Amino acid sequence: MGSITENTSWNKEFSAEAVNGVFVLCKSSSKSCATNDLARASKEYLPASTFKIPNAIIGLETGVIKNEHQVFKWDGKPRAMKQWERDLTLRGAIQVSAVPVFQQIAREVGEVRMQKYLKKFSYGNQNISGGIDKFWLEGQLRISAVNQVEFLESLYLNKLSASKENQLIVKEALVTEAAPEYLVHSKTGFSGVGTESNPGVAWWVGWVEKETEVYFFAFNMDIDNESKLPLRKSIPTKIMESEGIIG
Ligand SMILES: *C(=O)N1C[C@H](NOS(=O)(=O)O)CC[C@H]1C(N)=O
Ligand code: NA
Ligand code: NA
Ligand code: NA
Ligand code: NA
Ligand code: NA
Repeated sequence: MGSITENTSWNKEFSAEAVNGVFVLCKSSSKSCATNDLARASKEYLPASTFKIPNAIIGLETGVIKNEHQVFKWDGKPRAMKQWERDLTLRGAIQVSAVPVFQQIAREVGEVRMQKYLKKFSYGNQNISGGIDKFWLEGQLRISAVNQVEFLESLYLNKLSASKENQLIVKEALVTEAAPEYLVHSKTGFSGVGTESNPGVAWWVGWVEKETEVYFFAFNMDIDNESKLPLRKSIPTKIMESEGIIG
């Protein structure tokens, strides 16, 4: 990362909702970032479903995902969300956030190759302890909002230690809004409601391409009640709108 400046006026959008969280927003052309909370911007949290981004790249790199058009077939047995009970493409599995597809990717990648690529990607604390299929869900892996924006900038630039083709495949799978001069790539996550005195984490990370500028973003918040989940999009959206970053 370049420079980061704390702007505590952005806490307005958090206090209104009694949210403890952080937003990091970086403008590519000026090599500068801003945050409501410098200390929290570097604090590391479970990646939860945001881990689909590195995991998809790693699955392609290792050949476990055979190519961009692989279909992940449903075995017909119960899955935890109805939206996952179907065959899915790579983009569909990312977009509906189908955990079992990505747990099996991780199993097939295996611990040695997973460790290798998280070290190459400088991905968080790089700690894959807790089981090959769940280290990023309930194990020891942790990543900060600063590190998310660094990782996403590298992906945007095709500068991760992976083929350019595999980075491009994952990028199209992450498009969530497309207009002529406005394109958003993004991914949500939610580790759960935590335990007593130990909240869960909710995430929204991504980047916005508006005309010839690019803005990288990462939001996280403590969460202990699922009713608060939409704040992971609404608070960053309000901040980005106040910065003029909008269709
Ligand atoms: C990822 O964090 N998970 C899978 C699924 N993601 O949907 S989200 O991106 O809208 O948060 C549901 C939540 C979570 C999980 N249960 O593991
Ligand atoms: Na920057
Ligand atoms: Na955490
Ligand atoms: Na437009
Ligand atoms: Na909380
Ligand atoms: Na604001």
